[PDB]
Amino acid sequence: DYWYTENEITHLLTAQLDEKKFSVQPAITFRNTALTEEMLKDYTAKGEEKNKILAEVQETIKIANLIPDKEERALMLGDAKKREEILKLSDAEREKLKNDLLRGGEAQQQINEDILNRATKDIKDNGKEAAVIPIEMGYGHWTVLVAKYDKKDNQIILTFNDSLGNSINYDGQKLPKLIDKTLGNLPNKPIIIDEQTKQQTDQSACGVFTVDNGIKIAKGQAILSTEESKGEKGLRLREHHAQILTDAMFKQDAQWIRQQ
Repeated sequence: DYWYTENEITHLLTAQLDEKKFSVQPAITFRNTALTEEMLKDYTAKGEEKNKILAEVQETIKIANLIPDKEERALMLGDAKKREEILKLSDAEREKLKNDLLRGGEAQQQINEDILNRATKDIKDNGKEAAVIPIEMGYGHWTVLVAKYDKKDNQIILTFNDSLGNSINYDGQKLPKLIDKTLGNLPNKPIIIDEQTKQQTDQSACGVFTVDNGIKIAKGQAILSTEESKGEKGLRLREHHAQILTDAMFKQDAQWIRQQ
C-alpha cells in the first residue's frame, strides 16, 4: 500500500533514467531469516524426533495465542499452525517441500550473483555510466546499490544507501558477502562507498528514497541529507512519484497513494 514493490521502484527508475547511459537492474533480494539444520528438521525428522517437534508446535500454538500484540500474535500463530500442517504431511512430501525450499534459496543466490555480474558487464563492456540495483534486505526493506566503473584505473565502484540509517552491513554482512563472492576475484577489488545517510525511519519510506537515491547516485549528485529528509520530504517525493507514475501507469500511483 504505502510500501513500494519492486514494480514501482523499477518503473520510477526507468522513467527517470536515460537507458542509453544507465541500466536499471532487477532487484537483488535477500531473505531476512537464516536457514538452519534445526529448522529443516520440520521436514526431515521422523518417528520420535518428529513426535517431539509436533508436540512443541502444538504447545506454541497454545501460547502464541496469548501474545498481547495483535499483529505479532497473528504472525507467530499463523506460522505455528503452518508448521503443524507440515509436520502432519507424509515423510515423502515433507522431503519435497524441503527440496523446494533449498532449490529456491539456491536460485535466489545465483540470480543475485547474476544481477551483480550483469550490472558489472553493463558498465565495463556496454558503455553504461551507471548500473542501478534495487536491494531488498528483507520484506519491503528497500535499499539501493549503484555500480560505476573507472576505466582509467580499471576500478569498479559500488555506492550504497539505506534510508532507514543502517549501514551496508545490515543483517550479518549479507550484501558485502555477496559482493565479495561475486566480484572479489577482479583484478582490482570493488571499492565500496556507503553513504550511510539516515533519511527516514519509516519502513514505508524505503522505496521512496531508494528511487531518489538511486537516481541521484547514478547521476553523480548528492543524495538528500539527513537534514533535508526531515519533515514531509518523503511525502512530497511520494506525491511526485505518483505523478511520474500517473504520467504512464495509473494503478501504481493509486498503490503508492493508499494509507496502510
